[PDB]
Amino acid sequence: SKNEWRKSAIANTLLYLRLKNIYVSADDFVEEQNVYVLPKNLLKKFIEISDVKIQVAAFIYGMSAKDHPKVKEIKTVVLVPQLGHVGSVQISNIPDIGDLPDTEGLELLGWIHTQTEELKFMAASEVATHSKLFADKKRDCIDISIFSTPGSVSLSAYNLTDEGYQWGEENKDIMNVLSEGFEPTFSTHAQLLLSDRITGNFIIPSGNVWNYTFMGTAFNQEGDYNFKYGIPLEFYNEMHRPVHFLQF
Amino acid sequence: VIDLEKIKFDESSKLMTVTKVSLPEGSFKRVKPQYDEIHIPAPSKPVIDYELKEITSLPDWCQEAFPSSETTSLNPIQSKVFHAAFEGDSNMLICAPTGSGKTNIALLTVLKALSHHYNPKTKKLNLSAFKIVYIAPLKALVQEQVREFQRRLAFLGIKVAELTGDSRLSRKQIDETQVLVSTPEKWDITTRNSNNLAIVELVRLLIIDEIHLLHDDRGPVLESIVARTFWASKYGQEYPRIIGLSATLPNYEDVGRFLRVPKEGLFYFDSSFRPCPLSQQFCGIKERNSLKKLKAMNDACYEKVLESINEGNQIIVFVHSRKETSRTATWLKNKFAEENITHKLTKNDAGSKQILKTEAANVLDPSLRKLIESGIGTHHAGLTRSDRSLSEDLFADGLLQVLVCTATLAWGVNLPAHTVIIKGTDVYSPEKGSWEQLSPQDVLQMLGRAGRPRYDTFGEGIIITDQSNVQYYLSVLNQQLPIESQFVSKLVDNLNAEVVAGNIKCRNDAVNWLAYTYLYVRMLASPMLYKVPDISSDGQLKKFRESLVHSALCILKEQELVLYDAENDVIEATDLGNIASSFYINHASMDVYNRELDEHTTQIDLFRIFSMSEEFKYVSVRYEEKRELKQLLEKAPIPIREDIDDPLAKVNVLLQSYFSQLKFEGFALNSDIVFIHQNAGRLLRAMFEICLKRGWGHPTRMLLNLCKSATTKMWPTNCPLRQFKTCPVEVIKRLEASTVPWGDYLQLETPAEVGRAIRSEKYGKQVYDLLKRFPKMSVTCNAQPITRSVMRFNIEIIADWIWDMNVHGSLEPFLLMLEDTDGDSILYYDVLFITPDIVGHEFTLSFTYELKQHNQNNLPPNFFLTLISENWWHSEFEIPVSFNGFKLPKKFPPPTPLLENISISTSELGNDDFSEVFEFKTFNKIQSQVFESLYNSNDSVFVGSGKGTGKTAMAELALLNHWRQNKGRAVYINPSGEKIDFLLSDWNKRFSHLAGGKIINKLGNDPSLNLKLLAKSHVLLATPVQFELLSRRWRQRKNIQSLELMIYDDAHEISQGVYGAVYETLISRMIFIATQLEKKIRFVCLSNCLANARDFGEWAGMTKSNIYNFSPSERIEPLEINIQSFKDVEHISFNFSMLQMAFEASAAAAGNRNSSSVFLPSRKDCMEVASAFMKFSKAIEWDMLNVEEEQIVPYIEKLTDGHLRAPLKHGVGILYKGMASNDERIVKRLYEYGAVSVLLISKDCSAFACKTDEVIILGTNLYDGAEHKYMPYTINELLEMVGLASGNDSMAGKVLILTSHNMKAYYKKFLIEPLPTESYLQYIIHDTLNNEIANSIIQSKQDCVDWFTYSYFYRRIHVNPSYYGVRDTSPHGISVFLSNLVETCLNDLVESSFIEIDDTTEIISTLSNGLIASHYGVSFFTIQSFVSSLSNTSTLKNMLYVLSTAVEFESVPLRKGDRALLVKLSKRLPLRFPEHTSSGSVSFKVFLLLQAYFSRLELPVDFQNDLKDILEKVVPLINVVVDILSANGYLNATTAMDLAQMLIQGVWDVDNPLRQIPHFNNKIL
Repeated sequence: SKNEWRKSAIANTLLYLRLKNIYVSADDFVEEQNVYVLPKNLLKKFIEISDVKIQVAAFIYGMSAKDHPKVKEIKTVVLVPQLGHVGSVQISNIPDIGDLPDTEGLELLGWIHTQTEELKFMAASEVATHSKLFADKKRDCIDISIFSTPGSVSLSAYNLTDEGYQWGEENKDIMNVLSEGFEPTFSTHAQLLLSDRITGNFIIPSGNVWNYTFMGTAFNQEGDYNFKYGIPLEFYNEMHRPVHFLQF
Repeated sequence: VIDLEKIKFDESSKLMTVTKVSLPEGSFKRVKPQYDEIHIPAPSKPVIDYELKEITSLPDWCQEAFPSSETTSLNPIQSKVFHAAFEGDSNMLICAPTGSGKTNIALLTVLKALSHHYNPKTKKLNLSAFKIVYIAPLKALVQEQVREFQRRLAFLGIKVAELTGDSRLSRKQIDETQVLVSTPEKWDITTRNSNNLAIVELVRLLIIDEIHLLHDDRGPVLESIVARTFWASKYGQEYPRIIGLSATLPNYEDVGRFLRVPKEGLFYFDSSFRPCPLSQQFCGIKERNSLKKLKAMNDACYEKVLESINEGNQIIVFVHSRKETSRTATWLKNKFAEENITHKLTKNDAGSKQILKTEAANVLDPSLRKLIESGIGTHHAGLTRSDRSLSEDLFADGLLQVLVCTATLAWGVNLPAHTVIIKGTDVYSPEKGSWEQLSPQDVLQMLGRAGRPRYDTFGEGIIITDQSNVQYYLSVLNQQLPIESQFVSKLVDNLNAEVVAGNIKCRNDAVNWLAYTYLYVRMLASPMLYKVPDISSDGQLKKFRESLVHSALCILKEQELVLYDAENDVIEATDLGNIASSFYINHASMDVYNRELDEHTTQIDLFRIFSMSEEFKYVSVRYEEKRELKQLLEKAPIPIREDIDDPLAKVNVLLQSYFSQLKFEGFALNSDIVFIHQNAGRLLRAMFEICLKRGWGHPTRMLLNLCKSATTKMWPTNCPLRQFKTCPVEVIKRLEASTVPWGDYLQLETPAEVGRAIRSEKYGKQVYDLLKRFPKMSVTCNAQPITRSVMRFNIEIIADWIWDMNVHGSLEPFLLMLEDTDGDSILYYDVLFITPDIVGHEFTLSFTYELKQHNQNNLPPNFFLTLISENWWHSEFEIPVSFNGFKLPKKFPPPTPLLENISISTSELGNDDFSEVFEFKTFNKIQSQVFESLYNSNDSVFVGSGKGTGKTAMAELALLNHWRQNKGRAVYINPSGEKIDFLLSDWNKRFSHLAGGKIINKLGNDPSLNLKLLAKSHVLLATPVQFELLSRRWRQRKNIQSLELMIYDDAHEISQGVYGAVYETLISRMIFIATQLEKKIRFVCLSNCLANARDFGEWAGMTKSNIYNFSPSERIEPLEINIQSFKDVEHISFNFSMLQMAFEASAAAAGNRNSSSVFLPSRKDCMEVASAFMKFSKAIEWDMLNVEEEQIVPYIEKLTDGHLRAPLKHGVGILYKGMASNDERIVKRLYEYGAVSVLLISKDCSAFACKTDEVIILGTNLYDGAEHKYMPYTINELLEMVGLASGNDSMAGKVLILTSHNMKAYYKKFLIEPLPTESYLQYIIHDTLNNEIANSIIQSKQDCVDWFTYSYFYRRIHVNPSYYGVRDTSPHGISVFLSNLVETCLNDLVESSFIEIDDTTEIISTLSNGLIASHYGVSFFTIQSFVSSLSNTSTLKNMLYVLSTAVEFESVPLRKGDRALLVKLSKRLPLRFPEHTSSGSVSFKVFLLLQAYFSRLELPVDFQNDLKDILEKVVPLINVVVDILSANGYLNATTAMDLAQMLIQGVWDVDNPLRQIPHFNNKIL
């Protein structure tokens, strides 16, 4: 089919229904270990703008609590310019949000994304793109994998260890002929707790648009962009799709 | 329960209630192969028994109302009606045949209406308090009549207008016109919407053209209007001149009883009185075949085209569709080329075919190039205007022998012809998704172009129709078609509208409402046709009306339009009902929108929701169209889940097609898409309003842009340069395909970069101007937590573009929307109105949001404040709010309730002489409580007691104690001047001679006098600034520290802006003095109810034991406050409903011996409301003076102000600022005597506390030219107003506050829970800091912070660091804030040479400018302005102008539209205000009024008070001017002095030295 986008664009309308059933996939809680808190308000909007078919990701920023520094409260997210695929995604560099206010103390905690599949470990593409950029900047960054399957969604947070960084770094090119060396043991289950008390917000691109699946011809994966506070757009928002309107 | 379907007429298009038709003799039927020709001869001329009025027989003032006519006389129809139509003023109904010259008939009545406003001797006409309205079926005819009524009545000076009903903003400026011509719907919407009720009373003439539409689908509207007129008259008692123009049809009888027409006005004319007798011929086609009917019509047409033309005259032909006119033209052209082409060629080849071949030969571009040369015409609604003009001009001049045209010609241009022919008749109607026969009105209107009165002896009409129609069009054209009501069809809608207006609250209201409908009368006249079961029992149709009313009302109930208690009979309109009525939407659609529209709704669903509307009920998806549609549906830009064989999809497709402005070949598709894009606007607007009222973000956000796309034919993906009517064609397409963000083009601040961006030098210079003319703004805002549960938002906005009137128009509205983190829920919304003269002039705005209980406990990250243009693309700009972290104030602690007291007496006072002061042996309840700590204790003491409880008497005790103990000098502080003025006149009558004391007040205008007054008196009264002006040099003035008692009355105003900041500074100083000089001072603070008094107490060094603070609900008497919210008033003073409400409450109060006092925004309003009182009272039962009509006459002879004559004469007292002393005495004393229970008070006179039994507050908004909008009342003003309530003994004091929706919550919130007192001190830091530096009190940076520790600001900034902009909530952060604050201030001070910082600890010392500032008490910025403006070359004028710019004048009023008065004065005064500064500023007003003062020019009542206010603040300002000048060694100082004299004696220093002498008039001089 040539008009793939239509079905999906109609389909992902009801993503808010998939939020009527959410699973907090958390294992044994350890007091000594650090723990991440996720705002519900971010999950709401981040999901209801995503897609049933194409993968989408964003960066997460937060900071230590006062009463216990080991508790990492995610405070905000960043939708960078990207070009998604099914199961995989081409996202850009770490945001340059030094310009914006309240950016003093906003610690990059990792990233968060939809999952077309339903695994219990970081995927080779995930380990790859995670190892890219994050490896030689901060190995303490985490990966929040969200099962976006129809009917209901599920959140699972993972912490990539040296094996995936080394394997990913050695994998200088996402070779379709490799897919070897990675193992379910590369990732540590990081406790992720969902909270509706804490509230978070979005940092969007200056030009509003963040999805370049229709603007891919001009998409620069490796470039610097200026950002701003605001409210995100849907994956198949009319601004993401200039092409279709001018085709008359 | 009733079936509405059963009641409406089932006969469809044929409302033929009688198959039996009657023809006149002479008519006959001729049978022909393809058709039957049934023809009727032209009617005989009538024999009138009246002589016609000659054009010159008319009155003088109207001779030009009738042109130098060809006959110079009224025709029979126009002559018979003349009596009642011109000399009488009776309502009437004139039913007359085709083309009766309605214009003149209207003009007669118009001229009559003009009579009783024309002044007796004055040869001029009051064009005020007088309006007239003309209702016509279609907009075309409306425009035609506007044209025919504009130049026709120009000589009277009257302005006419087409009611721009396509703009709800263009209904404010419409008031300059007297003659309104419009459609029924625009008028219905206009009259229905309450905001326009203000100007409805003004109308006194209503002409309804083509009333016979009552039988048509539009009828219910006309019926609704007429019903509206005779329904909510209420106070009015006068019904406008009701005049109806009709065609001759039966049931004219009933229309009479409908329109209230007596026989003296009821007229009826038959075909005989036609100005040009019209012959009839009916062609009845007999074909069974489809195509063969095309030739049936064509052959029958050609038969009649050739028939008529062969008889030497012209013809006109109407077609059923659009392009059909050219398809018919081609057929006829070829049919003659086949044969004759001689009769249509020319009437003289030598003098007609010339022009036909020469100038009448075509220059125009369409195919008409060939057609026009055959002697034929085509008036298609779609040709170029010029083509149409040059085309019709050919038929007019006799060249073209046949004109084929669309229906539109019958409505617009008046182009008569001898013979008219109707082809087709069966026409398509998208509303029904099918075909129907041509409507009667269209037929009549078309025949309205038959014949030529002056040229022809007879005209002729010919119709081509099917034999199935035959009798119908005959019944139309021979007085058989009945006029039946269609009201039922929309009854539910018109009922809803009335319920919204508040005109219906129970069934019987609707029952009575229905009595003014045509339906009602026609049901009475004929129950068997409207299917009434029982008129036998009900004969008046009461029961039936009740049933019907309930039957509709419960539908409105179940659809959530209105709320209805079926059993107990009570009705209440809801939001949906208001939206339904005010946006003119059908109930069904509203229901659909209500039920289908989710909060989660996204773009794709909205189109489907749109499609499901009642307006698209019958949208049939014809298979013929299926192919062409599917081609679009496949490639639509917005997904459509509906299948190709489904109406919803068709509608969606066609709308989305319209948004891309596509072309269709099929008529069927085109008519439909036309209809769609026609109704889409109001439908979408309704949807938007709905989504907004529900507080749903994305739906409204999207829908707005959708409405914009709906009107602008463009998607958000297109560039807004497209939106300009004057724009570069080739440039935009290069931008649309650039992938470049559009917003990036705006900051191209040069035509070069523009030229680069668009790839063109030529067009760069053009588009550059458009970018600089594109609506764009820059905004910034912050959050301010008043209290835990309340967050205040403060915004500052600048509009940045060049107002090119040509495109922008008079106004640019903007949607302001405060929303949550997600952008889902809407927290607050408002509409900002950007006018020309506010652009570039950035300004501020603020509003209240009660913090979400969720967020109140857990701080959210940020809110979003978005601003978007209502009609301009990509103007949208949004920003976050607060975010950076805030500490909400801790929830208020409890007040201090009062334990039981029937205690304290005058005998607890030591001296018996003191007991004779208070008189009333008992002490007031709340007053008695604090006695011990006031009369006995010598401690610092605070009393916060509700205003009206008696603090005034409390103040006296402190003095009595201070006196009996022989302490020393006593200072009474109070910003309320009136109270000081009274207290001086009061105290020395009760206190002076009882213990040897001298009491005297103070005029700050002379500090030197005041100092001596201080020294020379035992106790004194002063305002805060007045005494502060002395205290600000306590170091030197010994008699300051000699003080021991200071009373601080109404201290609550230490937050009341700058004067309050000074007030704070004063007591702060006195504390600082008590400290630094060790000798303690007693502070007695008296205030009204406060929040956390603790800070205020600790601040003033109060003994925490005696810092009493009671709540508002602690009143010694009972107060019952009413508050009512009204819609669409938050941006104006008040409205009619509030006025009515107020007077009802007032008169009702007066009826029970409880006199009422009404507060209004201004004198103007008082006068208007006085007149309103006179009309209101003089039309009802309660209407008295409240006293004898005889005994009161003498006081009418006290007219020291004429304005108060006739109003007060009828029992309404007035009070305003600037009132003469005698007047105020008289009126107030008369009020107290009970001579009038209705008191009207200007807000300004809140100071004149005329306490009463019941108080009313009419409006809470007052306009200010400073912020360029309406400003709302605040807690203090309103409270001071409220305090005036004390019912006679047992009676409860009653308060009525009328306001807007946006304010009611706030008022009810803060009137019961007093608002926190914050410090304004932060704004006057430069002044106080500089002053403290001046006296060498503060010498080092540290000493600044040291000084700050004594202020309320310092103690209050710690308990709410959020409010004051503190960067860090921590105390550390606060100290940092103070440090940074002081540092910035000191740098700012040294920047303009106010101080000098001697470096190293460092030491600071005052300099000239600052020393001046501190010496005279002038604001830092005023000094700065003066220094950089005064020069050694400056003259007297320049010094005046420089003076007028002082900051101290910002407190001077700037009334709405006063500029107009200032322009009038500027022509009487020689000195010219520099043109390079805004004349919308107060400096202009000051500059002119000071001249007016110098010229002793006669001024208005407002300007003189403004003048007094201005003059008050001049003396210590001119001294600053001259002292600035004399410091630099500029001799020009001697000028500024010469100015100073003029200011004191009120005269130019150029006049006779004797003019400055009192009362030396010109005679003496």
